[PDB]
Amino acid sequence: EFLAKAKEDFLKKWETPSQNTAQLDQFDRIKTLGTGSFGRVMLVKHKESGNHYAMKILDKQKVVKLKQIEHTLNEKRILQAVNFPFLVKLEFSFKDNSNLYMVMEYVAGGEMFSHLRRIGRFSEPHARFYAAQIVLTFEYLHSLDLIYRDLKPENLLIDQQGYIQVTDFGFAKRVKGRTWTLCGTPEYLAPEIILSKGYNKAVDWWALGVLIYEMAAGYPPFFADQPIQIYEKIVSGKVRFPSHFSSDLKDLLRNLLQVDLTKRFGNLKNGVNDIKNHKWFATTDWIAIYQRKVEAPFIPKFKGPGDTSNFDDYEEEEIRVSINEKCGKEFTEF
Amino acid sequence: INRFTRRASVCAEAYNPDRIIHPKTDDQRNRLQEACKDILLFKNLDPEQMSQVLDAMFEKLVKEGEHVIDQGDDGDNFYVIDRGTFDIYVKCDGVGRCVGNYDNRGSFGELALMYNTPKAATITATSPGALWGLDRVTFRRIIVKNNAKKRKMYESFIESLPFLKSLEVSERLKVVDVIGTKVYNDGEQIIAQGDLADSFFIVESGEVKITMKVEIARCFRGQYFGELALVTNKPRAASAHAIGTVKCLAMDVQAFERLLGPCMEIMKRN
Ligand SMILES: Nc1ncnc2c1ncn2[C@@H]1O[C@H](COP(=O)(O)OP(=O)(O)O)[C@@H](O)[C@H]1O
Ligand SMILES: [Mg+2]
Ligand SMILES: [Mg+2]
Repeated sequence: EFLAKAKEDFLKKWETPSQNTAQLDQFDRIKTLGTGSFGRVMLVKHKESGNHYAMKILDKQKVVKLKQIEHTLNEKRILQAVNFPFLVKLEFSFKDNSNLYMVMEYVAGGEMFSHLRRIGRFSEPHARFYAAQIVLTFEYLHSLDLIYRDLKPENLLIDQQGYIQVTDFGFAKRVKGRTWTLCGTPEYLAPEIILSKGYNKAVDWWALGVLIYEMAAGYPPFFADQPIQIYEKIVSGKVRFPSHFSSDLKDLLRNLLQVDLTKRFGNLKNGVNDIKNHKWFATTDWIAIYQRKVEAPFIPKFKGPGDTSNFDDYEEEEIRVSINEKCGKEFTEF
Repeated sequence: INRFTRRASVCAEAYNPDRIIHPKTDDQRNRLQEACKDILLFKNLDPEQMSQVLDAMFEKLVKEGEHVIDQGDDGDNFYVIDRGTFDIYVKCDGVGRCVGNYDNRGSFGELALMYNTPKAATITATSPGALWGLDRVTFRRIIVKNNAKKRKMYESFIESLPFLKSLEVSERLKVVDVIGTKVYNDGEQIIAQGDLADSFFIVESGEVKITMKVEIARCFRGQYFGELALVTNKPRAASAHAIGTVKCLAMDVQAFERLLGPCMEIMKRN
């Protein structure tokens, strides 16, 4: 019962979105946290509050040149207009001559990708703790008719509390009918996307399969060095499970990694419950997880405010801002 | 390790559904067609989706030593060889190395049909040849426009069923996602008079003929049948046969119920 409010609290935000709520000179460009295109998340020192944040930088020209304008307003409209424990909180957004900027709550834990490769693989219970969180988020998201469409360890951050934060909404979209864009990450694409069938929520769930398989197995289920070959394997759906998988696990996977939509978990009559109620999730306290009254497997090792020990290092370029507005027409809705 | 390399996202140009014909010889067609059918993006398409795409594939012919495509030089173009011979070489550094051959057959660059991916080798024409290109955007469009059309409205169909009026739209869409196809040929039997009724059909084109042993009914495009299969599994009322060349939609019911529950639970709604 509580939930339905979420919806309204969202619709409100969504039609009348926060617009321009700061400018570059209130933060101190500390360190590059990540490169994209274009690109380059920065840890920043906010001058007054001293509060620390992460600011996604976006060169209007690249986006524009890479036919990515829609995806970008999508990212933002959506992302201010939403609210969840495991969704990254957006503090300010604004623009200038050259760039687009989004300031989110800085998640210091680093990437689950980072951890995974380093560590090797996750214990079922360990993976299960993350998985649980993702399940919930997708639930809340689909409730509002939003798909994420870009699940992967590289897009999942850990907070100091050991919990998860979903990170890159560049593909998130509000879809009521059925949408058509071929995007995501090769290793994580649902067959219906590969094949230009048109789709909605089930693609998110397929992704869920892939993620869990990767967490526990320490690698993804569909693999090759040539992308097409990955795709081929995806579209047949047939996948080996590593020797060391609980029976309860291999089962669940078979139900998420279902090419047959009439069979894929998440897309069925009882929708998402077929999942929460699945046996693997037995030990899972969904009410408790929500509130974060569960204890995290792993705690990121953090030192002091604004530590970036958990992130890789890139070579810092300096932010240039043209004397001339660029692509201003295009990003007005921003 | 480089298991530590991140997996970058990929994305094609968009298109929401809400003319182009390059000419070629009867032969030329069959040849290309059977050159593509084994390719992931082509193994699938219904013969007209297939057909609109041969249509869309343009002719490019080349002077010898012409750079058919250059390594690093872009890709939204996939090419199948019609005629000609070809050298392949890649400059990995540094070293510049002939790799392999193409002798009047073969294709390359289909990944370009999904999202942009810069050719990895340079293809040089050894001698006079010609090939068939296909841009990505032109292709996504053909394929999407189609399913979009050849999906909603399948629907005047699904929602033309008196058994299904009480569905909500999303639920109907769920069914559109998965409903399958069957082409039947004149005289080939569709439904048998005694078989475990497991699915309902809708003539996409042609006509079906239901009979009990003397013709009880005849179905044309738009109309359904074997519908009782939704409410009662009991053995087939009658039999269905193909008058001419008929194409039908086919929905196995177990499948159906997994998605929406028992059909009757739905009728009871309102
Ligand atoms: N709030 C944040 N806190 C800390 N690091 C972040 C945050 N947001 C993004 N990053 C870092 O930036 C990287 C890329 O961000 P992302 O939004 O995925 O950009 P893109 O998808 O364009 O590559 C992430 O992998 C992460 O390491
Ligand atoms: Mg990303
Ligand atoms: Mg992105």
